[PDB]
Amino acid sequence: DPFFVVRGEVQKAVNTARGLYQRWCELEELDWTTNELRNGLRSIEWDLEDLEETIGIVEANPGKFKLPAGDLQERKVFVERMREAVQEMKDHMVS
Repeated sequence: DPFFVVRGEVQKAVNTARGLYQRWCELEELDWTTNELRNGLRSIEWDLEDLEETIGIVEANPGKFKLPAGDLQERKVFVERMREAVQEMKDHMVS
């Protein structure tokens, strides 16, 4: 399943979580939103872990994958951006 396909799915999930987060900040509805967001963030993180593992595999075996170096770097930046986006929301859910 190509990285670019997964990338689009992860971005959509982060955008959806941000929508929930904006609702949560505005605000039983609060309890439901808290749960939905916590679950949603955990789900995104599982997906990010998988992307990170694939980056590691591809970098370690360039003969097999032949992924251009620029493209590999853009994957790492994408994962870092998404991790940061998730962490911003997670910070506010603590406790």
